Amino acid sequence: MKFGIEFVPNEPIEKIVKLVKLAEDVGFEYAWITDHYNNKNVYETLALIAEGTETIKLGPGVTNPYVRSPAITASAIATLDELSNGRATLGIGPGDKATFDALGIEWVKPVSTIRDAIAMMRTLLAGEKTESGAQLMGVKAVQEKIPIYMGAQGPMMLKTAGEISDGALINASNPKDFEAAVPLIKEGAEAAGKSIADIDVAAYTCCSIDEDAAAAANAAKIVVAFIAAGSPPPVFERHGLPADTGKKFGELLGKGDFGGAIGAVDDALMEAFSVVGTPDEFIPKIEALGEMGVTQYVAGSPIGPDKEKSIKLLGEVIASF
Amino acid sequence: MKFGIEFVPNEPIEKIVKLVKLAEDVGFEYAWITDHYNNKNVYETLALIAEGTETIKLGPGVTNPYVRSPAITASAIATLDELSNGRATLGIGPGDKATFDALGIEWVKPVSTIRDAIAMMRTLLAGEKTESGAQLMGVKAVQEKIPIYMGAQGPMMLKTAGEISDGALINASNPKDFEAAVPLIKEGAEAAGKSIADIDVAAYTCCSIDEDAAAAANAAKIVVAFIAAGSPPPVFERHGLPADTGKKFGELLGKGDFGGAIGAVDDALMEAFSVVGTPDEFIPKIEALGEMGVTQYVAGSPIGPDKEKSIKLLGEVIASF
Amino acid sequence: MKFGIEFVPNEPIEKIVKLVKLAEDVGFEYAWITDHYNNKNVYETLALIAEGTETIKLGPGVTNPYVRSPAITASAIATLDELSNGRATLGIGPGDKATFDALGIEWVKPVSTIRDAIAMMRTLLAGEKTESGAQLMGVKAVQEKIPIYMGAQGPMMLKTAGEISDGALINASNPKDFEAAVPLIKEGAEAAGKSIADIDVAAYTCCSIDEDAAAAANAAKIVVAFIAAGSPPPVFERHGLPADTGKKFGELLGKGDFGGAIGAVDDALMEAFSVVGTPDEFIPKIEALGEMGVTQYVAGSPIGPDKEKSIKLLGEVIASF
Amino acid sequence: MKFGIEFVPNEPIEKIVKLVKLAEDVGFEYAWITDHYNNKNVYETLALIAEGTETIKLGPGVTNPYVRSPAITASAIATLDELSNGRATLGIGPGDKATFDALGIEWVKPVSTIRDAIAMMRTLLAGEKTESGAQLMGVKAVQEKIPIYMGAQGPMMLKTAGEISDGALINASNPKDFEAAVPLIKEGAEAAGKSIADIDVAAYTCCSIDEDAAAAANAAKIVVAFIAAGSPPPVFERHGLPADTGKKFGELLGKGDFGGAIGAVDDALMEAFSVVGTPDEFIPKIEALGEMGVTQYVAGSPIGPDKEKSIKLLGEVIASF
Ligand SMILES: [Cl-]
Ligand SMILES: [Cl-]
Repeated sequence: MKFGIEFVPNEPIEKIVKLVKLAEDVGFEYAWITDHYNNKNVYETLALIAEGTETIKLGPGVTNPYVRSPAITASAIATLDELSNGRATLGIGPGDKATFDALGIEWVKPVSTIRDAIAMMRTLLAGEKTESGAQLMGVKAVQEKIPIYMGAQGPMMLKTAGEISDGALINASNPKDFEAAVPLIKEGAEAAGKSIADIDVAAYTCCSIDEDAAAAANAAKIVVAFIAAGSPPPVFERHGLPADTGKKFGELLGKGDFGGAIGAVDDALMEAFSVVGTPDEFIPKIEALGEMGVTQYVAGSPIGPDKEKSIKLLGEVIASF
Repeated sequence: MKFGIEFVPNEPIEKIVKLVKLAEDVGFEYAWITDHYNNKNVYETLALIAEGTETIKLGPGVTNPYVRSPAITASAIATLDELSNGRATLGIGPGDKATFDALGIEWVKPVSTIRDAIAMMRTLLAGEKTESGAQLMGVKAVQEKIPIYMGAQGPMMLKTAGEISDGALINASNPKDFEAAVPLIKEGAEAAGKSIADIDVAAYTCCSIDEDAAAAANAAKIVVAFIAAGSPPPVFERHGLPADTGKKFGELLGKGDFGGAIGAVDDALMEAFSVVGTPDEFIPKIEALGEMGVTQYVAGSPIGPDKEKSIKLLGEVIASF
Repeated sequence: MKFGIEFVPNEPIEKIVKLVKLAEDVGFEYAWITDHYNNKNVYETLALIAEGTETIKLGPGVTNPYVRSPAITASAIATLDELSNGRATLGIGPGDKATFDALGIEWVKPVSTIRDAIAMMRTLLAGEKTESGAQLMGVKAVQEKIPIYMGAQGPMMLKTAGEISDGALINASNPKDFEAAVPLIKEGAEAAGKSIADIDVAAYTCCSIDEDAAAAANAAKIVVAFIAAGSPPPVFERHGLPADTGKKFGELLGKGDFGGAIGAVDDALMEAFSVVGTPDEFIPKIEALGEMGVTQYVAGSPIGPDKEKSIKLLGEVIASF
Repeated sequence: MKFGIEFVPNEPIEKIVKLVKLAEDVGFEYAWITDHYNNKNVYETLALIAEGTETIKLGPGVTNPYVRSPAITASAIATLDELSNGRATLGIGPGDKATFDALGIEWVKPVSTIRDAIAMMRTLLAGEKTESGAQLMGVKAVQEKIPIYMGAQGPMMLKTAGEISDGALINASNPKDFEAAVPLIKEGAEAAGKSIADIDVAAYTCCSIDEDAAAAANAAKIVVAFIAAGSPPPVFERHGLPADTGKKFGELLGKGDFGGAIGAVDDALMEAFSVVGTPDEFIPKIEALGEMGVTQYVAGSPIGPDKEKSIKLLGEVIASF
């Protein structure tokens, strides 16, 4: 089991740099920085992180092919690869409708757009020239092949991730989810003459760890609420939950009733959409994920009540693997 | 007269950082970094430059509204403003069809596209929400109003710059060009109820300074050949140069005959398209630019035979103003 | 040689805007819209064209001092200049007795009227106050000097154009016409202390371009028929055509026998009153006009069998200049 | 009771378009744009407004028969009618001596001049040919009969408005004014075999609405000053005001002492020449106007301290009707 950790560039970058270095120091192998126009620039963040670290792999988790030309993305990743001396990773996903409407961007066929974006980035990152004539000149990747992970939350994306990516960042925290997802990724990989062993199945989980299991659960509630809000009914179906649970949280979060949403979050939901608790509790859960194909466990927001402490606690978990 | 300097991110960023720091040490107030998908990401470069400097203003010179959503650009710029404690600048221009063809981007209505991008960025950078509902959350500009400069090489762009920008980055090095351009910026400024005094007129010059005039001239020739090749007929007429000049250089460069191009660059062309020579020779030329309305002298490529050495020589020049 | 294009606002304004946009895209620098009380309002048309274009100059071609107070004309042009960001032009001619009889307007001293009109508009557009006390208040020109072109089809108008205008819109398509007309403009320019080089001599031609020279010629026949019907004796004399040619076509047209008029149009007439043929044929004819002092070639009605196609063909022609 | 709103084209047209769209969204059914040579062209303004709206009726309020030939006005209205798909209206008045003096136009027989102008325009707008031969050809009205409103501030104009118009735009804000005016309109309509029910009696009021009744009153004072300054003796007598009132303000404004004129405006004047206050206060006032025959309430300048806000407030008032 490999470990990754997520950070949202909504706090001072100098602070994020220190936290990533801490994560590196306790054993995390991957650092994933979210990419959203309303937060700090993901590449300016990653660049400063690269300077403050030495071995952890880092990249956007995930960017998308719409807010920036895939060529600009390839260039930003190659630039990061040079700064980090070969530690860049590239996570890319379809993005979200809310964002694109606010940016006046047409959200046309995400799968094929991602497919085309990756094809172009593969070419550019390889130092090659695309049929259209695009080619990197003043920047060059260090790695022979920078890994490209696809954020995949649906069947077509999962199959596609198997076919063209090196990893899948799946927004899920429970074994049952990967029991359903991995097979799709495998089907895609085989179709491409690849093996499921070639794809790093990353569990992009809602993570909250603390000595106080109660405090841990409380810091994750708001995150789990949005997760539920954004999940299709067949997902609540999979976890033995009410098919309309998501809609419920949708309305609360919609109004802006965060307090009510938090209060609506019970144990059945925490169990379905997050990995929360004490260090000891994380172990069997991560093992269960591993048994379902997860090869990378990503500690996602909120990480814990106190990030610095929680990363230290996660270090204990990593030492157990 | 204020001073700016250009750097192309096609060499190690650590080196660029050292060069901007040096430019800062000798009196430059602005650092302009080029932005092209085929070179290193301009924001990763700018972020590091900010970390390695303390008072110099810095920003892309220039980015464009097509390769990245202007909302991403605003975010990149606000992130830089935070990292730099309010020293960011934002230069933006139309871009070039060649690049966009390679990237599969349609180059629609450049003037209105830039005007719309700027309106959106003004709002986002001000911390406000756009009509479309876009708003910066995890990042906030330090400056109340981050300066936006427009690259303007035509009448419509110059008037627009006077109307909606805080400055115009004009690729011209001779007084006669500004004698013709400033009036248009002034028409725009006045149409917007502003004053020509509210616009920083920046001569984005081809600069080549060296103790050895001949060495300086030689280093700039290839740049002058490209400048001439991309110059519209009115520019030549204005300088008393054959109307065909641009097409001649265009063909010479197009067939890879760089020797011919360089050989065709004479005293007349150097005089019209660059500021080259010894420190003592720079003084009068820059004063002449100031008398035609230029408020910021930008030393652009190649800067000189040796950048580090030339930055120090420009330091002498700056001390003379 | 600069290129202009003429459109009659008797078809959807929406279509006209797109065609002007197309013209702008292929290189035309001027758009001229006719102004007749019986067609769509020229300014509503120009205002929408301004919204749908970016760089092409646009203006009425031509209006007159009788159907609207020159002050109203000044305001309409200044309004257009604001909307177009400094791209307005003002073509104004004496008008014609037919129209003014149908409108109950006394065609009093046309030369003095157009002269006094222009003086008033010059003052108003400059934002100054006339002796009579008129002054623009809620509208202001962007350009420091909006160009005023005079429709000049006779000696006194040509001399006056040279004396007080920035250009002359001459309804002629053959070099012999300008051979005779330019000297008159020159006389006026010199009488005013100006030079013929200060006046844009625009050939307001009957243009019809197409791959098929036969089809091109056929589309212009009806237009030529009318031009002939309205041409004075020295014109037919100049082109070695029967002195009664006008009266002839005048009767065929005055009886709705358009089929007859068209059939009565031969090569000698096509040669004397229009520029028709394939793109290859246009080049020499346009250069021939330029040799006679024409500085702006205006492609006038019908433009071609298919306006859209023809504008594209004229684009090829423009690329040759 | 129907609602109209007035805008003066002395601010960017794009802004006016949005304000009219807002007005349309909150229920206004008519938009009136003033027409003076010293402000932006009314038809270019109306054309862009038509583009940015869908149901509100729009037209000049009011134009006159002196600055443009009635035939030009007819085609301008017909053009607007096509652009808005049958939403054009036509307001016409006699104009003012001071304006025509400045334009060197002979202000003769206003009553018959308007009468003749309307007859001509009804013929042209109907697509028919005048006795003089004038006829629209390249433009055609959409509405079977475009409404023509006469600005009527006196007995003859009111009578005439009843006889030949479809509505009267009366510059008055108090019920007492319409008590005196409507009967004159009725007399004129009956004389023409028409019904007072056929004439839209529009109160072209000085309007100022705001949450703060004081702020509202303050924004309207300067407007009221001019109204009083231009009011005939019978009006002052009607509102128990000094016969000197008019000439007293006329003198102050003539001195350029607007601060004084404003300070001279008391509640008595506000009450006689405007509709100011909070939304709740407008309802009874508009009801009172309705009882006197007013069929359209026009919110004229200043509309309120902040137009956008005030339009929203008027939206509430409209909601009550
Ligand atoms: Cl970026
Ligand atoms: Cl008009």
